Amino acid sequence: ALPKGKPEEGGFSAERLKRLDDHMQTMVDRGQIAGGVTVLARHGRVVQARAFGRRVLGGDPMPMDAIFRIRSETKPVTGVAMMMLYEQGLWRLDDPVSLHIPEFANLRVAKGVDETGQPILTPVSRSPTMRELMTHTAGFAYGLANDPSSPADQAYYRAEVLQSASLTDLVQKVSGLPMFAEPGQLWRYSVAADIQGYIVEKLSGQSLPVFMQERIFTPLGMKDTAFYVPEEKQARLAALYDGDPATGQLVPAVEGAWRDVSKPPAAPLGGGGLVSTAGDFARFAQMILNKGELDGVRILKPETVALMTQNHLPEGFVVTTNGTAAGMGYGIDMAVAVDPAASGAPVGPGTVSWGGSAGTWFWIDPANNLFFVGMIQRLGGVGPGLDAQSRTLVYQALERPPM
Repeated sequence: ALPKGKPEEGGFSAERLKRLDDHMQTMVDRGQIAGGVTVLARHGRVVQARAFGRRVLGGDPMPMDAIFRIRSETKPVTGVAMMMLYEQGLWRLDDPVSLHIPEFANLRVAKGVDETGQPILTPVSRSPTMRELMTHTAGFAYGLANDPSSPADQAYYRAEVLQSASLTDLVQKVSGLPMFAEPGQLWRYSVAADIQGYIVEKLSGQSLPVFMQERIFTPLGMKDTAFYVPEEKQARLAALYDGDPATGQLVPAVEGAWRDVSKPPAAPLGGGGLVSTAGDFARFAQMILNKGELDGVRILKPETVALMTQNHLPEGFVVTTNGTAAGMGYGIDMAVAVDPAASGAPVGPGTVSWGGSAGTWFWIDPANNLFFVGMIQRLGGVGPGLDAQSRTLVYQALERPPM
């Protein structure tokens, strides 16, 4: 559900594009992955959309409309939800977060640990701003790490923040838990998009899954994108695998029942709860390339998409792409390549990107008017390696005019 084209209509060598088909097949054969789906699109038409390997390890071949746990790749979609309430005047980037979440008045920061191993707690200098919420510079901590060397994280793990009964429960816990830092001091991946989710619910007056369906998935025809996989679509769900790369050994991953996608979640996570297909994600990516529009349907103003895909970080700050980096910045709920040449990366300046912990990746390069969506279900380093390798092979297949 995007128009198709010969690779040369997109500026590509069909021969040099096959080195990419080849690489994906080599990852199935070597048992790095069970299978996956890739979409490459330029000038609004698909030039390569392939499904390879199998949905389950023993089982049927990976269909083009496979459903994947996109995890942290949810974040930019939550970003678009927040920017719609931005356009309606319901919040400003300069607003303190405590204006929208009053409990955030009680935020305290962990400043090292006492002789009893408890964190020493100080009232926060000031509320984080919405812009710091949107850029992971608000000083909130990470919820998936039981790490005593980081008291703020250990407390989030212990309070079971991501496994909360509701988004109201989640935000109340965060308000009484130690922050990792004062707001505005550094970039650090956090539960910020999950808090963004609560702000969508509060400002919109609708639950996050209803807001995103009415205002994003339905209008853009993302027909399989949701916080769960309903019984009738359970057959298209890709299976999640783990193991060591060096050994061909793929094993089904064990992950807490809270990440389960068979039933609607009590606490929908804006940072990690979406499932989607390559086609649904591709339509989302194309909507960003078009500065807010797809097939006559406008969900964001072009000024608003331009704001999202710029670097909002201060001067010195440092990022990691993927939830699974010189010349690398961070816009509203997505990484941005400010100066890709500096790290010898092939993407165009202002390219936006992110990756989930289950190995899904995407990037959107406005300057070369193209995007890429990669879908696997593999924990560990495989996804990020595959991201890097696919970037190399795409830009190596691309023939632009010089000057």
